[PDB]
Amino acid sequence: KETAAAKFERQHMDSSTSAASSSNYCNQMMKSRNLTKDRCKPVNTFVHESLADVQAVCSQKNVACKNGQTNCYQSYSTMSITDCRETGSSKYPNCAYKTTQANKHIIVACEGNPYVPVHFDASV
Ligand SMILES: Nc1ccn([C@H]2C[C@H](OP(=O)(O)OC[C@H]3O[C@@H](n4cnc5c(N)ncnc54)C[C@@H]3O)[C@@H](CO)O2)c(=O)n1
Repeated sequence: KETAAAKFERQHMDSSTSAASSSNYCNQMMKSRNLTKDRCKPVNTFVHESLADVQAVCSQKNVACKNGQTNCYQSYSTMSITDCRETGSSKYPNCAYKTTQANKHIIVACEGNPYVPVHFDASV
């Protein structure tokens, strides 16, 4: 089945755009990337950087993840991200999100060999 590394690219990477261009970005991306297939995922962040720059975070500042694991890493630099959060009108299968564009450091969890991101922990 889909690997954790591939799932991270499908749910969190958007190298094709530098930022969200309209308030409908989240609604369109959450549906196209199949994140709303089974239910409305409540929160999801998309990163507008090259995949190589995001994979490189696995060799940057080590930090504990929110849940305590120690395989988390914080990017040294800020990155262009789009934060998607479910709105009060969201109702499966018509999942609805608020689009927020920002520049923040990202924290991801890394695993395997090659050592790559497999989970998005937070934006700070
Ligand atoms: N600002 C935010 C806040 C939350 N989120 C998303 C990221 C998460 O999904 P995902 O990246 O698939 O991660 C979940 C998967 O990762 C796995 N996982 C969790 N911690 C891990 C760790 N330390 N090492 C490896 N895998 C881990 C469990 C599961 O399969 C989800 C809940 O944390 O919400 C976000 O996009 N932006």
